[PDB]
Amino acid sequence: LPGLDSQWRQIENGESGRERPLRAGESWFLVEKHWYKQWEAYVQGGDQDSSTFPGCINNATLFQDEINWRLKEGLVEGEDYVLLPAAAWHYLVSWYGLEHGQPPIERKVIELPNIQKVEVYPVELLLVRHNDLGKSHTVQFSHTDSIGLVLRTARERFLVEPQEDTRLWAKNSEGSLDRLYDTHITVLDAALETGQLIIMETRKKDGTWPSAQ
Repeated sequence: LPGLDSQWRQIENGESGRERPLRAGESWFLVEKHWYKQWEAYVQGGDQDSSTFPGCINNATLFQDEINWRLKEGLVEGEDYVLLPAAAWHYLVSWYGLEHGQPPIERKVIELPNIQKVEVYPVELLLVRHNDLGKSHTVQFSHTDSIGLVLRTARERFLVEPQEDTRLWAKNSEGSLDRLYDTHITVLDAALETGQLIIMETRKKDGTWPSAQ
């Protein structure tokens, strides 16, 4: 079997383990809480031949029935079980092995229906140009609005000619900066907050961008 650090990093990393975002169609598996916590103790224990060896995966307290292997109901994530992506699960099974007679507990990700709601508190943003950070335009956007729309909005409110070249910057929190190069994601997909600063940047006649020398 791989090293402890190898197992841990293979199970707990993002996009290859537990910290994978939920994507529609992807399969996830269940591991009983105590077994997983024992595995965590073993891997983080600093010894491979320790007595904290979890052994075969055991989800006996998750099944209502031993004959049909029907999942118990009312089980909560974090309390009774822990979810593992297909990859990490397969690795665990290849390493420690599933208990004999037991089926893998597999479920899939689904996209819940779109809930409608009245947006009482829109994202109030202050639109600002690179050349004048004192001269601003306060505009309200929706959480579901696209960043391209925000770009066009800043372009409209500051009346910039189409021959001119513009880019979008976002001032996360109070000081932190982050470039906004994606024009196909929503405001909610941008971590924008009310009162935040959005800096629209226009290329100079030199062919240079104010941030790029």
